Amino acid sequence: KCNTATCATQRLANFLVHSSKNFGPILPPTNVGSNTY
Amino acid sequence: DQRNEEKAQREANKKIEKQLQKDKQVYRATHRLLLLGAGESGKNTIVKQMSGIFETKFQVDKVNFHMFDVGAQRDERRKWIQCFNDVTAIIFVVASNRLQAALKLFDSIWNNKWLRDTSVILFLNKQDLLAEKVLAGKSKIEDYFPEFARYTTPEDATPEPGEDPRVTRAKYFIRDEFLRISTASGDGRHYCYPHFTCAVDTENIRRVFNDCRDIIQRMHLRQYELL
Amino acid sequence: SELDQLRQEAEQLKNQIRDARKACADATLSQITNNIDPVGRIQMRTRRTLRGHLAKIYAMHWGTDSRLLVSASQDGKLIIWDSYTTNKVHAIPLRSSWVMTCAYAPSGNYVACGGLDNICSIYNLKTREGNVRVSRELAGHTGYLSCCRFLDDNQIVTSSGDTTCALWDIETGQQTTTFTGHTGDVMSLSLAPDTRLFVSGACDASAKLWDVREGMCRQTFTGHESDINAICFFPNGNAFATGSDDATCRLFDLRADQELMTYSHDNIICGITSVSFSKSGRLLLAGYDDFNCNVWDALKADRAGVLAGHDNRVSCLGVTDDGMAVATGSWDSFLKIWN
Amino acid sequence: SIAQARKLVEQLKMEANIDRIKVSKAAADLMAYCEAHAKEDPLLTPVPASENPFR
Amino acid sequence: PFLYVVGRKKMMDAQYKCYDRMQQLPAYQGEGPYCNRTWDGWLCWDDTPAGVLSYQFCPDYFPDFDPSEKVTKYCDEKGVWFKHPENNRTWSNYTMCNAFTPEKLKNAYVLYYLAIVGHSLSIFTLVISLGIFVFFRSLGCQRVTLHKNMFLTYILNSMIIIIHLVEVVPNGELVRRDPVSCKILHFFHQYMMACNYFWMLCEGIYLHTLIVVAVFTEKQRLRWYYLLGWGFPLVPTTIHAITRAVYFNDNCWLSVETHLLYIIHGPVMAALVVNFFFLLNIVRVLVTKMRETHEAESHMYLKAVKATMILVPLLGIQFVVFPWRPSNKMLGKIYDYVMHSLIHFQGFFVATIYCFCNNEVQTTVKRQWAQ
Amino acid sequence: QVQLQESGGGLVQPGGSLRLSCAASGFTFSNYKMNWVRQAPGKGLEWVSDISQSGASISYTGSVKGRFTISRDNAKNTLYLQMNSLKPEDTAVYYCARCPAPFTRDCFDVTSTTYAYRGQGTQVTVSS
Ligand SMILES: CCCCCCCCCCCCCCCCC[C@H](O)OC[C@@H](COP(=O)([O-])OCC[N+](C)(C)C)O[C@@H](O)CCCCCCCCCCCCCCC
Ligand SMILES: CCCCCCCCCCCCCCCCCCCC(=O)O[C@H](COC(=O)CCCCCCCCCCCCCC)COP(=O)(O)OCCN
Ligand SMILES: CCCCCCCCCCCCCCCCCCCC(=O)O[C@H](COC(=O)CCCCCCCCCCCCCC)COP(=O)(O)OCCN
Ligand SMILES: CCCCCCCCCCCCCCCCCCCC(=O)O[C@H](COC(=O)CCCCCCCCCCCCCC)COP(=O)(O)OCCN
Ligand SMILES: CC(C)CCC[C@@H](C)[C@H]1CC[C@H]2[C@@H]3CC=C4C[C@@H](OC(=O)CCC(=O)O)CC[C@]4(C)[C@H]3CC[C@]12C
Ligand SMILES: CC(C)CCC[C@@H](C)[C@H]1CC[C@H]2[C@@H]3CC=C4C[C@@H](OC(=O)CCC(=O)O)CC[C@]4(C)[C@H]3CC[C@]12C
Ligand SMILES: *C(=O)CC[C@H](NC(=O)CCCCCCCCCCCCCCC)C(=O)O
Ligand SMILES: CCCCCCCCCCCCCCCC(=O)O
Ligand SMILES: CCCCCCCCCCCCCCCC(=O)O
Ligand SMILES: CCCCCCCCCCCCCCCC(=O)O
Ligand SMILES: CCCCCCCCCCCCCCCC(=O)O
Ligand SMILES: CCCCCCCCCCCCCCCC(=O)O
Ligand SMILES: CCCCCCCCCCCCCCCC(=O)O
Ligand SMILES: CCCCCCCCCCCCCCCC(=O)O
Ligand SMILES: CCCCCCCCCCCCCCCC(=O)O
Ligand SMILES: *[C@@H]1O[C@H](CO)[C@@H](O)[C@H](O)[C@H]1NC(C)=O
Ligand SMILES: *[C@@H]1O[C@H](CO)[C@@H](O)[C@H](O)[C@H]1NC(C)=O
Repeated sequence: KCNTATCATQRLANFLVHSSKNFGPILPPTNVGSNTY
Repeated sequence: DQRNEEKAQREANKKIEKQLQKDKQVYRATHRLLLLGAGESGKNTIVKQMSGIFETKFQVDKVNFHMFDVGAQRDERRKWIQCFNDVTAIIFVVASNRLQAALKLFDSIWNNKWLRDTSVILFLNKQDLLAEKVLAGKSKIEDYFPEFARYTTPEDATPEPGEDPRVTRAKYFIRDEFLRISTASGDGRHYCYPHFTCAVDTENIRRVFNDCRDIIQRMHLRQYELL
Repeated sequence: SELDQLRQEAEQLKNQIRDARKACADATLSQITNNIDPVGRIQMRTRRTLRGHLAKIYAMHWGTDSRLLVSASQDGKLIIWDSYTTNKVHAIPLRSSWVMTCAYAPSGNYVACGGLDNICSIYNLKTREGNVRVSRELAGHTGYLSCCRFLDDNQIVTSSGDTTCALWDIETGQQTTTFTGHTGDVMSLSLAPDTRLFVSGACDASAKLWDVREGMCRQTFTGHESDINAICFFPNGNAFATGSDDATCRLFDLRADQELMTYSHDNIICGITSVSFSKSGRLLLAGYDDFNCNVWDALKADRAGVLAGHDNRVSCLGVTDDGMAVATGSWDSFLKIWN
Repeated sequence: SIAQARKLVEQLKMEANIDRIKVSKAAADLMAYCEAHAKEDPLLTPVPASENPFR
Repeated sequence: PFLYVVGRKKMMDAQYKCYDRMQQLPAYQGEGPYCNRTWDGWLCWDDTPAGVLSYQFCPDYFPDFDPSEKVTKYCDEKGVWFKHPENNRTWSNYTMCNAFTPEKLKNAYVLYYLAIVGHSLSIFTLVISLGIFVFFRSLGCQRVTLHKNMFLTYILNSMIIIIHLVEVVPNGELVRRDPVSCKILHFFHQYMMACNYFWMLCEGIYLHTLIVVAVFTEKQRLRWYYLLGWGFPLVPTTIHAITRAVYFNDNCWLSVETHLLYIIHGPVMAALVVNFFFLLNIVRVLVTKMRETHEAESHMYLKAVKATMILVPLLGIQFVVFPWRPSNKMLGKIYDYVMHSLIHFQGFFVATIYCFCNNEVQTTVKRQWAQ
Repeated sequence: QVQLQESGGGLVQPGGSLRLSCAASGFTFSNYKMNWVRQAPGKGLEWVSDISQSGASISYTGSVKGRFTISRDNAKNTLYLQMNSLKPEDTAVYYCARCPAPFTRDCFDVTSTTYAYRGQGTQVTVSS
């Protein structure tokens, strides 16, 4: 993962795109309940 | 024939503008210097080391310098000295009361409104002549400069190993006479570079090159608001 | 002693001249023009900006066609401009870069210039090959050349820092007449309309009227407090204006032999570098060290307008022969045409 | 300083014996000249762009 | 989904790596019984003593998993792994791994509107600044010419960043489709970002060529600066896009997990490090000139710090002194607040310092106002 | 016209006192820095002392410090030079010299041989 300061804007953009935002998550949220490991 | 008349004008203006670009590079590459000094200050010998005005050209480290010395001009300088407001530096040669007259002329140059942005390279010449008179002791500087009897050689002084304190204190007092004028005003737009020089010294041309480099370096620092 | 007798003898004449001038001063110009309408607000705009000079401009001169003009810069170049199209007609490299004056011949076939080289150089613009070359170098002055003005293609009058003015024969290159009497550097000259007389201003705070044919000084005008940097004849040839380092402009009358009007203001504390009259003489334009040009009402001594489009010291200005436009030169290396 | 003074006094005599008109008369001719050429002065009265070569 | 295929590969990598690790380590030695080593569906656990809670970082398989958080697995005192009470099955605790908690989302939207405002304020001041340098021809020089190009990089980089954060980041439907139009905007964003950083290097090279080496100069050729600021950034951006379209073709090339990003960020970090050595040489040269004029030691420090402070936004020194986000949570939060402010307001800082507060600019526009 | 007329001077025994006066006319006296210059027999012109417009800044040549006192009165348009403890080397023609331009820090050419803004001088002879 790009950790340098020049990647800060990209990290914010990549974090927000995976949050639900307007049309829902890019990938289904991970279930961490009793059924899962 | 209206189009053909204006066409030749644009073509003639094109040839002129092309020539002006070549002259612009040459004009901005050359550093112009004004050499001022009394009749017996020793500046004539410095020109030998290398008409209303004389020109002298010399190159140091691939840098071209154009030095100008006044020829057939009257001693009234308040008008023609304005032509040298854009020179890189004024080289002021002083023979170490002729000394008081040089201090007054330096004060007028340093405080002239058109020369406010012009640095001065001060050549305290006749250092070997000055040394002989101090060792003899017949003529005392205290008679023409009463504050010299209470003067003390500065701590930052750097005299030669083969020099007595009588000559070191005498030449540094004359330097402080000019430095008091230069540091009294200016507010950092121009500076004074004093040097203990001799007419035969070979470092004179190198001293002008180093001061000009320092002048240009501080001009660049000023354009970036760094100094 | 013998010196006291002659010095007092000169002192008695100065009282006689001052008393005679006082007798003629029955009423001042400001009182005679008290009832005329003011010119109002003079709003001139920059119409052309002439670029190309590398260093500060010291002088300029309009051609008699009111279209071409020559300018002199201390980068060592004379440039002839077509003020209508801003195109450069000629670019003349100078042998000495410290040029302080330039002149345009009335015929348009020659230009002159000079400066710290103490030489007035004549350049032929109508060379057969088509390249401007030096036609004559006028040497003899022992000081810098401050001003020059053509009488014709063969005669030119020069002023120099050697406190003298001279009339030259271009074909022979000799000084036909030398005008002496000033005690300071002569900074400017202005020819009468009929070229019979000319006036000169010097660093002795005095202006002198000279006879070209006889070579003697007809009248001497005083009143300024410092060096006179500029001078210009009134269009009728019966008066002239001067600009000095005392931050004032003054109008002098030849037939009255005394000053008529002073153009000054409390805010102005900088010297005047150039003066010129409008075509009718109603407007007196003046360049200042404060980068601005002031338009004065010559009859009422009131300021009528300001030309403030320069970023450095205004060194010269000129009005065309037809009176249509005014050109201003400055140390910012630009010339501007105002209308 | 003796030879320079003889010419200064002699020059002052030439400038002293001249005919001088009244200032009011001299001021009247300057005023009459301006009004006579007022219409011929483009800087005093700006002309339209059709007559102005610079526009 | 491509990220799903990426997530499954890491799991299969760790599954085989755990199967090999469990065979490597020998048996445990302890008086009390020990929970046997095992591989749950996501992580590897070693032999654990009874009554001990084992800690381990969260995996990087999914976007909603934060690798800074901890995974816990409890071993009962009887010697058996903890079973979830609902289903009575062996269960590991991954509840803390969620990266989109209400608290973590609140901190990210603060950085989000910090970027939109910083780039908006930058555009407003740089457009005005660029207009002042374009319209006032008297200010023209070689320094102003480079400033104009430097100003335009900040303007274009800010406009594209706002487009990316407004038209791409919120629209999840567009990102899930993965069109070529958003990979186009990424190529332009990366190009203008690299152009922005290399024009900071162009400014540093020019200033270090004025103050330190070849001081007389007057013969500088802008051609090489134009090629460095506008031309060279096309080399790493094209090489990156090719490898990205081939090897890591994620949705709109948004992922920062791949090391292919160092194709662009590697060179720009090296260019800003050079700018750091230029800064030290220019401040050192400046200090020697204050000593030659015998400036007071108090006035020497306040003017050397000032010269250093005004050169930081121009040369991008903040990227060199803080080039690595800390692992700690409290330090990482402060790093984000500090670095995002310095990054998104850099264009505004440059326009305010080098145009608005420039003495040559002020006296030029103040004279025209009085005119 | 600008006129400077010096007065005073004459024959004085060595060690005596002398006061010189300079009546100015033809210019705004308060706007100009004033100077005193002298020309010894057989020697050139040399600067003696000057005084600022308001009289705040005052300088002297080294040979006369502690013995000469310069002063001005802008109301009466006069310049003064109080000469005390006169020596035979002080024998010279003393001139009243005005700086060429008003509102200026610099003062050029006041010691020139043909400077215009300078009086005709007054003879001071110190002899027994
Ligand atoms: C004085 C003369 C110069 C003036 C210059 C002015 C420059 C612009 C200043 C703008 C100030 C207002 C910014 C508003 C930001 C968006 C509003 C929105 O409601 O967010 C508010 C706030 C908290 O957001 P949230 O509730 O987490 O959203 C939750 C969102 N959900 C609900 C989707 C989860 O936004 C936060 O990001 C706080 C930071 C705001 C941005 C920086 C503000 C400071 C700018 C300083 C500029 C300095 C300029 C100096 C000039 C001299
Ligand atoms: C933005 C926030 C951070 C700002 C940081 C600013 C740092 C610089 C500011 C201070 C500069 C002057 C002092 C430098 C440190 C001390 C140097 C040694 C002591 C010293 O003065 O040495 C002199 C000779 O030069 C030497 O010995 C070599 C001096 C070399 C100086 C190099 C300076 C590099 C600055 C780099 C800054 C990087 C900032 C990054 C964010 C001789 O002195 P003496 O013996 O005659 O008298 C000493 C009286 N005490
Ligand atoms: C005036 C207003 C504007 C300015 C505001 C300034 C605000 C200052 C306060 C906030 C600063 C930012 C937030 C803190 C960031 C700390 C970064 C360094 C700490 C750190 O983690 O060190 C390493 C990373 O950096 C490294 O690898 C070492 C750092 C790189 C050094 C590069 C050369 C620097 C030369 C010296 C310049 C001056 C420096 C001081 C200013 C190890 O990382 P980890 O992942 O193991 O962390 C594990 C948890 N700690
Ligand atoms: C034209 C005239 C001359 C102009 C000269 C230049 C002027 C520059 C003006 C500043 C521009 C850059 C700074 C932007 C604003 C400050 C941002 C600070 C951090 C921040 O986001 O503030 C709050 C969060 O702070 C926190 O949660 C605590 C953060 C603590 C560390 C802050 C470090 C800042 C470092 C950068 C400073 C740069 C200064 C200039 C050099 C907002 O979030 P919130 O209030 O919604 O949070 C609610 C939580 N319950
Ligand atoms: C936002 C995206 C679409 C931008 C993509 C890049 C290009 C479309 C543009 C943006 C900035 C432009 C540059 C902006 C400024 C200059 C300087 C310019 O040179 C000068 O300004 C010198 C004087 C002159 O020739 O006018 C030469 C073109 C260049 C490199 C431009 C080349 C074309 C560039 C790279
Ligand atoms: C994303 C895409 C659209 C970017 C496209 C960028 C190009 C339009 C840029 C990149 C490199 C640029 C070139 C970089 C350097 C130069 C040299 C430059 O030379 C000068 O101006 C001469 C200066 C001198 O030596 O005095 C002229 C522009 C030019 C050809 C630039 C033209 C525009 C170019 C090709
Ligand atoms: C996510 O949940 C929110 C994403 C976003 N919400 C917004 O509020 C977006 C903010 C709008 C940005 C507007 C900035 C444009 C200004 C650009 C120029 C300003 C100054 C320039 C002068 C010339 C959403 O869309 O959902
Ligand atoms: C030097 C001071 C300049 C002041 C200029 C004030 C207006 C600048 C532009 C501000 C844009 C703010 C945009 C906020 C957008 C948002 O909050 O979503
Ligand atoms: C200034 C940045 C502009 C970015 C514009 C990105 C979208 C236009 C460029 C790609 C057009 C061709 C592909 C369109 C999508 C499709 O194939 O359906
Ligand atoms: C489109 C161009 C592709 C090739 C680009 C190669 C990298 C840039 C080469 C020129 C670098 C010049 C750096 C500054 C030099 C200087 O200032 O003297
Ligand atoms: C500026 C040039 C690149 C712009 C972005 C191009 C994106 C193309 C579409 C995504 C990549 C598709 C896969 C290409 C390679 C392959 O066929 O495996
Ligand atoms: C300066 C040139 C840099 C070129 C870098 C090229 C990197 C190529 C990496 C290829 C993928 C290697 C790792 C396997 C990834 C996968 O499983 O697809
Ligand atoms: C300018 C200095 C650095 C230049 C070379 C950069 C090398 C980057 C190497 C990246 C390797 C990426 C391997 C595959 C990563 C992945 O896709 O998971
Ligand atoms: C200017 C140079 C910048 C260099 C930036 C390097 C950033 C870290 C790169 C290594 C990340 C950790 C993974 C290494 C994997 C490996 O080496 O195989
Ligand atoms: C892939 C390589 C990227 C390299 C990025 C950093 C380039 C730094 C270039 C510095 C040039 C310094 C030139 C000094 C000599 C001079 O121009 O006078
Ligand atoms: C744990 O591993 C040991 C191996 O030493 C084995 O004997 C024991 O049966 C295992 N227990 C469980 C519950 O798997
Ligand atoms: C899992 O972890 C959370 C957070 O540490 C804790 O509150 C909880 O008790 C743990 N166990 C279960 C079964 O959730």
